[PDB]
Amino acid sequence: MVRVGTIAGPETQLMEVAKQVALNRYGLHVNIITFSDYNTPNEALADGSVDANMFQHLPYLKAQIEMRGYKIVSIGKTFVYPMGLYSKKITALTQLKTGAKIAVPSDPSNEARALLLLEKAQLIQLKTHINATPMDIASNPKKLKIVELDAAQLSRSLGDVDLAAINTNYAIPAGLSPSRDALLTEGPNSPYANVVAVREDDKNDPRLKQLVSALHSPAVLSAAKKIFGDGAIPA
Ligand code: MET
Repeated sequence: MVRVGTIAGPETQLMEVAKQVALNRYGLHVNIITFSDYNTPNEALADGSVDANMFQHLPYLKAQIEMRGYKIVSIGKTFVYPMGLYSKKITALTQLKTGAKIAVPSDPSNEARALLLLEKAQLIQLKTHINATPMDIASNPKKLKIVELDAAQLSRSLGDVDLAAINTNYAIPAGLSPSRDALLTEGPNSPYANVVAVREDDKNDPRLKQLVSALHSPAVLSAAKKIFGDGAIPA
């Protein structure tokens, strides 16, 4: 059968519904292999442990390919999950004090993403002209302090920071809703739609293409609504 890698949590639930559709509508057997770190499913795909994965956006894929040299490609988009800014210390962004701590993901692409969101929030300005680092902060009026944490740690940081940019797959299990709890989220038209990735040699495999189709099925869209609400947008 087809082995597909996901990150444990809400997206794995989504994949469970896709797996049912795959069997019932496509006669395809899908075995879901869960992981607990963003940095792992691409290694599992590269080494043959899984045949596809569904957990990342294109900038993340490009970044890890540059780091590791994996021969992996996207065969289609699933959903975009607009990233939110969350806090347990403020209800409005203007409440931020001088020198407040803002936590962001520490991996290159999601860190750049979070910095772009802080800029959208009018908290900072980045040097003029996807790979942004705090060194690219040109304006920081409130002298906010950027704290770089692993993505899976951000949801537990809210007792120690004033604001955090958190990926939706991690926010939800922490009881945080992008629609209900975020002070601000990205727009829907970002470069961060998630994808199904496969080995380069398998890009034309009809069974892997069928997984993409199943993930666009009415049943999967309906399940996305129940799991993510407005926090997931079909892509
Ligand atoms: C591993 S790249 C980030 C993926 C995560 N599901 C997001 O859309 O924010």
